[PDB]
Amino acid sequence: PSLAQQRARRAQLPPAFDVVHWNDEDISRGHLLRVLHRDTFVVLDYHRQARMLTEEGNKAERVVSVMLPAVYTARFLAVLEGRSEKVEVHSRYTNATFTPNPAAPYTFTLKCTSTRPDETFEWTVEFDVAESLMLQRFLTQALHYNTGFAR
Amino acid sequence: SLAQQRARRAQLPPAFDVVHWNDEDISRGHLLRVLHRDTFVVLDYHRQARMLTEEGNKAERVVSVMLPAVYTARFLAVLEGRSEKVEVHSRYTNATFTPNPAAPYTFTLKCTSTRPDETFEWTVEFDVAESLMLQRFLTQALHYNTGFAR
Amino acid sequence: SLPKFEIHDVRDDPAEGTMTRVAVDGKLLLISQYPQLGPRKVDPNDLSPQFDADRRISVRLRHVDLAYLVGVCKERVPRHRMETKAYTLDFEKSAQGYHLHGKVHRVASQRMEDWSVKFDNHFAVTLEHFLESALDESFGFRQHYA
Amino acid sequence: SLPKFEIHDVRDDPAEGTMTRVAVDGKLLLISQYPQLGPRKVDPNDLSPQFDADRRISVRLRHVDLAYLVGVCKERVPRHRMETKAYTLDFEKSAQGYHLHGKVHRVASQRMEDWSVKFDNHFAVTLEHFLESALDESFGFRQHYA
Repeated sequence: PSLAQQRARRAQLPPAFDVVHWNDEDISRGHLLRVLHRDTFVVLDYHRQARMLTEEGNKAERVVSVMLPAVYTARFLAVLEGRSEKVEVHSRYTNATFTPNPAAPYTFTLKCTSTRPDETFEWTVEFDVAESLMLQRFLTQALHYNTGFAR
Repeated sequence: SLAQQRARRAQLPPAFDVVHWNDEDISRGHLLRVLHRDTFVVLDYHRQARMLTEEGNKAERVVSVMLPAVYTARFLAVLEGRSEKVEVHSRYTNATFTPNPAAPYTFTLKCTSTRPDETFEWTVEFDVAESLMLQRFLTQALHYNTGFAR
Repeated sequence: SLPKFEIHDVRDDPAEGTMTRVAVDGKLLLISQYPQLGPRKVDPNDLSPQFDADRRISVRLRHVDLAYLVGVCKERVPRHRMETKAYTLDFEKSAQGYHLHGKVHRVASQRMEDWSVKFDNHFAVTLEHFLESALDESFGFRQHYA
Repeated sequence: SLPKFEIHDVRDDPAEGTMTRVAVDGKLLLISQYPQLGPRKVDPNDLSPQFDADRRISVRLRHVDLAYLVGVCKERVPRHRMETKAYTLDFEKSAQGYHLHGKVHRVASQRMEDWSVKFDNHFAVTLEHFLESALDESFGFRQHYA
């Protein structure tokens, strides 16, 4: 019965995917961003690792969170697909951007300057080809449904 | 009139039709409804009977090739750029889906369908749109069949 | 309600406001555009409509026509031209976006007129996806699995 | 029951017969493989397995992996190196199709043997079509909208 609940709870949870950015050999390097789709918002859950790998606990913990509008969707897709070279998200508690990484083709960077009144907090995730295409597919999937093609 | 046009519509095999109506030589014209019906991948062929205009029914069936869920990847192969051709041998019809060296991304479907022993022929071409069309249609056919619809 | 996306443009000069829609019913890709009717609304509770529904440009595209369009978004062709009694339109890829121009007619009027719409930058992304999506669902599969 | 596609490499010599299932539970693949158990046992009525799930390889893979496995298809990445303590695999594109090779072990046993598997021609068609799919459905979305 350990699996006899993955179709019950699945069909409730927000649709999402995560970018495995753990890093035991030193923390700060360790983190795990979760992108999701709630209502009509791009949810960005940034977590800073805490507990090492082989042990116990809760591993990561929420920190700064972004709630991007459905409009910003096809915007990011603009970048990922190779159109815009940048995208700016101006959330209240989190001003940021998303651009391409020059060190590697079809790989990108999501840098941020989350205002918290004072002082400002910096954080950033790097999407590798995989992680990068991943986000694209996700966002494609959103739009598709968001536009009502599932009826 | 638009409302009942849904629960009814739903009860139709998925399809799309390649239409090649010739307004000059009624003969030269044919229609091919490619479709899905439980694993099976049916291809029905038609020749323009009534005229493009004429207040009568314009489509008239003829023979019907019925590709087994296997080929779905096999056609998709010529469609994509791997397979250089693909053949099929029904109990009567005999065919080969090969590309056309005329225009890129276009394909042809050659046939000869013998019936108890009736030598009949038909060559239905697929242009860019139609080639793209089939291609999608089929992918969906494989996507859904292998599962994912659950 | 049908799958669709809109590009509302209201300007301080009503003689330029264009409500451009792009919806798809089954295998029917249907493009349209309603002209701005009156200055911009000002009272939040004035639900009166802002676009002239009797000046609408409604054009329809055949199941293949959709396909051709997608064929153009994906470069399997340089452009797609459609000549029809109701209109004459070309879809072509611009360097920075897409372009659907030609000559069509507004409702309840014989006078036809040159037309055109462009779905640039983010707009192309929406447009690209939407078409690719329609054609993908334009066979009646999902629904057939109910 | 879960989505999957298989390959039945059967031969008179079970010693070299094999079957190679490829399935996706949610966000993770399971490149599996059973060595032909029993001879070329003939009879459709035989509901018995003709493959040794006791000598089965079963590599559950990460979610990001599906990506890579896919991105390789899109020729975005030449090849893909997945290393682990329980296995070492590399997914590169063969001239005839795709090719997964490396080192893996079966159930309850410690023998990191030399492994290779070829996904070619119409088969390279299906893997591609599958992965492109699996990762599209991985996010949930559909599972959700019901």
